[PDB]
This record gives sequence, C-alpha cells and structure tokens, in this order.
Amino acid sequence: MVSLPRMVYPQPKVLTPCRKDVLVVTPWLAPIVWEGTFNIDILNEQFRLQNTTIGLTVFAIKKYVAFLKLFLETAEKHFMVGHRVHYYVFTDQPAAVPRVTLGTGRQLSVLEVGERRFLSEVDYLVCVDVDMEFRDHVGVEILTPLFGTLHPSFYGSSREAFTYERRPQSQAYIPKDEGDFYYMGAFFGGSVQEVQRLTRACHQAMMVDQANGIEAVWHDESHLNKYLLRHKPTKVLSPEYLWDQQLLGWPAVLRKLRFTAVP
Ligand SMILES: CCCCCCO[C@@H]1O[C@H](CO)[C@H](O)[C@H](O)[C@H]1O[C@@H]1O[C@@H](C)[C@@H](O)[C@@H](O)[C@@H]1O
Ligand SMILES: O=c1ccn([C@@H]2O[C@H](COP(=O)(O)OP(=O)(O)O)[C@@H](O)[C@H]2O)c(=O)[nH]1
Ligand SMILES: [Hg+2]
Ligand SMILES: [Hg+2]
Ligand SMILES: [Hg+2]
Ligand SMILES: [Hg+2]
Ligand SMILES: [Mn+2]
Repeated sequence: MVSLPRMVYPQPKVLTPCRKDVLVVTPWLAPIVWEGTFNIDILNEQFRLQNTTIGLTVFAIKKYVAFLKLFLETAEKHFMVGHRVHYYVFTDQPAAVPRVTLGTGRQLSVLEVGERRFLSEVDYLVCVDVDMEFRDHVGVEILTPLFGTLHPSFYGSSREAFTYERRPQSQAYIPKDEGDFYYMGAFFGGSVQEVQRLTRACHQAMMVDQANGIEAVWHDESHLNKYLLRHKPTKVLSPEYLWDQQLLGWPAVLRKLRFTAVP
C-alpha cells in the first residue's frame, strides 16, 4: 500500500538476464526463486511495510524431537530475520521441546498432538520437515499466495520419470503426459487461506483413497503434486531451498544451499 522510500541499488538491465543457466519463470508466469533473481532489500522493504508475520510449522513426533534444537537454532540465524515469525511445533512430547533462545519479534508455540487460529495470527504459513537445518538465507522472497519447492532429486528429470502416483484408481493419479515439476512435500506454503485450501483438498483426497483401499505411492507428497498440477503455484522455489548435500553434492547450478537434510 504505502510507498517505498528512496533506495540506491544497481539498475536492472533489460538486455541482461541475471541467470541464463536456469528457467526463472514458469509457463504460467510464476517466478522460480534462485539466487541472483531478487534484490532482497526491495523485498524486505515491501514486506516489512506490511508488517508481515510468517508462521513456520513443523511436526516432531517420537524420535524426531531430537531434530528440534538444530532446526530452531538455525532458523533463528536464517529464516525471515527482521520479520515477525511464529513457530508452531506439533509434538507428542511437549516437555522434550528444547529451550531455544529467540530473537525479538519471534515466538514459539508448542501444540500437543496424539484452523481459524492461523488466520488471526499469521499472514503466511510455511510448512517444513524437521530433520533439516538452515544454512543460508530463507526470506520473504518465498512469500506468495501459494508455493511449492522443486524436489532436489528430480529438477532435471523428464516428467515420465517423476514418481507421481500412476494408478488411475487413486485421487493423486497423474498420467505420463501431464506434469510441470515434481514438488517435494518437505517445503510448501503460501497465504494461510491457500495453505488451508491445499491441506483440506489433500486430506479429502487421501480419505477417498483410503475408502477405496489404495494408498498413494508417496503419500501426502503424491497428493501435493496432484494439487499443484491443477492449482498452479504463484512462486516455485528452486532446490536451493531443499537440498541433501550428502546425497547430491553441490552442483554448479546452486549458488547457495539454504535449507538442507540432516544426515
Ligand atoms: C538414499 C535414498 C535416496 C532417495 C532419493 C529420492 O528422494 C526421495 O524421493 C521420494 C520421491 O521419489 C520422496 O520424496 C522421498 O521423501 C525422498 O527421500 C528423502 O529426500 C531425499 C532428498 C533424501 O534426503 C532422502 O534421505 C529422504 O528420505
Ligand atoms: O517418527 C516420525 C516420522 C516423521 N515425522 C515428521 O514427518 C516428516 C517427514 O518424515 P521424514 O523426514 O522421515 O521423511 P523423508 O524426508 O525421509 O522422506 C519429518 O520431517 C517430521 O517432521 C515425525 O515427526 N516423526
Ligand atoms: Hg502447515
Ligand atoms: Hg510439513
Ligand atoms: Hg493429507
Ligand atoms: Hg497436500
Ligand atoms: Mn525429511
């Protein structure tokens, strides 16, 4: 709404693309987020002027509570620093959640397991796996109504090789001649409204499948892929945002490894 203040930064050059080695915009005109495609100062200004609050949700059930300390401490160094952040930790062991020191404007809620809340508390929801650590900047460049992340093992694969659910009997079914990308279930998000629409659709689809005695090959991730095929994401995150260095190394196409699998 409000005007940006005067800012001094390099002029963007029309006849000079930032990245020539990768696709930076999808066929439906959604940016694909890679290092070099965004000026974080301009984006931070835009989002701070709106007093943006980001919710970060993670599940830590059974032995996975062990991953919380590193996850949260690294999120404090790299995730949305400067912005309001609300962590939501869903766990079966509330007393096992580590006591992590948080920066100002950041809070954590422990929710025991064994909603309209989000609508009134945050503007965007980011949903990720907990067996991970942040190694570099993950900020407002990802925020948009609905986003998915390119799975690190398939970003260079032909659609026929994607491990989508291939049985027509499943709600997650995607035939061999369809598909844009293979999105990983470990990192998705968007506005609260869009994330709840997505989770509701996948939940209903999974219930239909269960009633028909079938379980999608990659569970929730198969359904996330069917949803994002039919409801195109407004931004797509590159594999910089979901990487496994032990498994895949550090390819030239990745200028930064931002959020990675814990060995
Ligand atoms: C040594 C195991 C190799 C797995 C590589 C492909 O990753 C898996 O892809 C499937 C879909 O085909 C699922 O998305 C699954 O969750 C992925 O495995 C997980 O992510 C990879 C990157 C790696 O960190 C594995 O250890 C994870 O289990
Ligand atoms: O005992 C378990 C198994 C899974 N998870 C949660 O479900 C996510 C998906 O599981 P996992 O990381 O094992 O899957 P992978 O990335 O290996 O495919 C984990 O990050 C956790 O957030 C959990 O909390 N406890
Ligand atoms: Hg979520
Ligand atoms: Hg998640
Ligand atoms: Hg689901
Ligand atoms: Hg989903
Ligand atoms: Mn995981």
